[PDB]
Amino acid sequence: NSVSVDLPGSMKVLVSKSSNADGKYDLIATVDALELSGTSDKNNGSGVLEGVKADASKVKLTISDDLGQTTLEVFKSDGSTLVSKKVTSKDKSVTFEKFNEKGEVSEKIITRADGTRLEYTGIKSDGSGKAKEVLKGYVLEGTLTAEKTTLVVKEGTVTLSKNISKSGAVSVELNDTDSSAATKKTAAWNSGTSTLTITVNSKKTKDLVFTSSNTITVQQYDSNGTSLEGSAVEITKLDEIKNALK
Repeated sequence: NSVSVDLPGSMKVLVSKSSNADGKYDLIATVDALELSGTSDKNNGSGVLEGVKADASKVKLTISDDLGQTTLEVFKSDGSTLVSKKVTSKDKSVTFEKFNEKGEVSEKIITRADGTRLEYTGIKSDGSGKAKEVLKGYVLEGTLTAEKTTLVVKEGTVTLSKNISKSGAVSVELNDTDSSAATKKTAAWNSGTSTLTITVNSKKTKDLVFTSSNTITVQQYDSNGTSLEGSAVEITKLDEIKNALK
């Protein structure tokens, strides 16, 4: 009788074919063996369903009115304090949070639509913590504060810092403690093209592009230091990034 509705977050909800005397629709779903049920004033599969884990934790699935977003929450057995929350947004990106006993977020894992991830762990009450960015083929590691995420790669005396601000803006900087003017790397950041240009001995040597696809590419300049040569190469492993910093 009911109608199966496909949901963000690899879930399904069954909605009754017709409404009850109050005009409301019955909803049922099964999420990892847990039976959830609810009632809704819409007919499309949107609304709230509830159930319990085997350990008595409360579970709530909230489906937005237009089916674009789902939120799967686990609470303590009294339903008061959050334990975890998984939000699948309409781009199919996912935010997964764990909470401590005061309902404060202690872990946040963001999975972008392309599968790359930001992993924030050991989050404290000031919003500081440890940070990792999980890319295709490699991981970047660093820290989180309420101002920015800073991911760091070191090679020789060079430190490359990729910053993701609280607003999401990317900026990259390079600092080299080599004081020899012949070998010291410096770099300039172009926000318009998300490109870091490295210079050595007053000549541009390479462009590192931090793409909207969450990749990094590297392209060398000619010996003239003015024209790019060849074509940009996508970084596939951490060892590659280090090579570009030599």
